[PDB]
Amino acid sequence: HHWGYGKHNGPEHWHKDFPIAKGERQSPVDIDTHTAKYDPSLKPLSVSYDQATSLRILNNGHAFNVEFDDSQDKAVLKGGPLDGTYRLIQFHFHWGSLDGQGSEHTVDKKKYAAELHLVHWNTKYGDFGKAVQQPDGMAVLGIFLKVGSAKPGLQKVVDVLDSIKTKGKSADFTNFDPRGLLPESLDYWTYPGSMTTPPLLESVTWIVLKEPISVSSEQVLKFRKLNFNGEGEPEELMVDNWRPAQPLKLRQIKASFK
Ligand SMILES: [Zn+2]
Repeated sequence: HHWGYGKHNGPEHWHKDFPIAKGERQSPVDIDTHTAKYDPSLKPLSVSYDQATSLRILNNGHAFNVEFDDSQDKAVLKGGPLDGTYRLIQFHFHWGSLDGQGSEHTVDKKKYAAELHLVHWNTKYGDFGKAVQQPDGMAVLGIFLKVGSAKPGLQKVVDVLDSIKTKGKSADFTNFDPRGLLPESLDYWTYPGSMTTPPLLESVTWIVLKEPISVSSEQVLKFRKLNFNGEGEPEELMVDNWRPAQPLKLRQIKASFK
């Protein structure tokens, strides 16, 4: 068919259809905390999600996406490394088959159980399709998940996963508040990178939060019960849907904090 995360269609194969896979600004990366430098000129992040309008949750065969209404400025990210206004369009996760793997970014080679991506696009380009073709078209807010206490703000997501078990299934998901997925601190690392899935476009300002959120073993277990396959197809559990760390290539990772 096309791309995925298995032995036969996974990250080692992506470069054949998407040669930018071997480019100069690919993501994810390892964040070396000893080499990242505090940038005193970086602003605090402004996460403005009060008017966020969620719509729908969709199993797309790679992950699940929670989609938002991005027709107007309702949920936006501004400040930090960003110029202008980036609209929230969707969030999704990457996760592992085991608690010691699943994040895309790593911190001093440490892998987290999962990683949340809140995906935003630059309103100066008018729509998301145009924005993804621009070097400053996207901003993705990345948050690590470790296994611990349950995250109450995640539970409505966990609750609905039974209803979108297989690829192509969707469900109504209105009135979800993405603010409940955030850790306390908005300290972050930032670097220029790419989409971590095909088409791997080099169009993302990455903003990765220093503080992970804690989720429960039961919560991540339910993510692992999803399927990559469509209904009526042989079951393949949706696990290990992460790309490993890519060469930094002399990009610099900046820290918002001392
Ligand atoms: Zn992602």
